[PDB]
Amino acid sequence: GRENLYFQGHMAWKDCIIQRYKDGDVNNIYTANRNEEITIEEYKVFVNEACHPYPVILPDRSVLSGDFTSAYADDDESC
Repeated sequence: GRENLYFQGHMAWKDCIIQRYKDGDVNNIYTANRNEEITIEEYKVFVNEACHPYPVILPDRSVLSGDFTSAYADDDESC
């Protein structure tokens, strides 16, 4: 963790993380609950329970890739 935005220590993100690839490179980072519709540039996207956005391709042919935020932002869980 470093200083860009003030999030160091703990970081409550959603269940699923949706990376928006624009032109073959990761442009934006989105996140959604399992079974949740987000919106990306007025395109609404439903993320399934296993963290996968639908549809995966946008009208721009932006590539969406969903994974669990668990293995991304993680959010250091208090024990």
